[PDB]
Amino acid sequence: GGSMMPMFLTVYLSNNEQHFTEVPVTPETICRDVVDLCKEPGESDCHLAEVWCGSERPVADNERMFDVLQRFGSQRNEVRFFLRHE
Repeated sequence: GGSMMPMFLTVYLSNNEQHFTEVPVTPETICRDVVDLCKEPGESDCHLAEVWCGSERPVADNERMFDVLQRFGSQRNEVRFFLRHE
């Protein structure tokens, strides 16, 4: 197969609650996956969001995958990633 030590996050892109882009990132890259895939009007003063079980918070583009997954709590695979473009 192709098991990977690191983990991944499911990002949301486009006006829809069903289109998302998931990605496996190591603690090196940050919210580049969320913005790069969930981009459109060009990365200009944009931020990533984290909502899980009603727990929504503003996530910075410099938040490492797990880094962001460590703020939620025990349920690391219960959060959602979403691209917010003002």
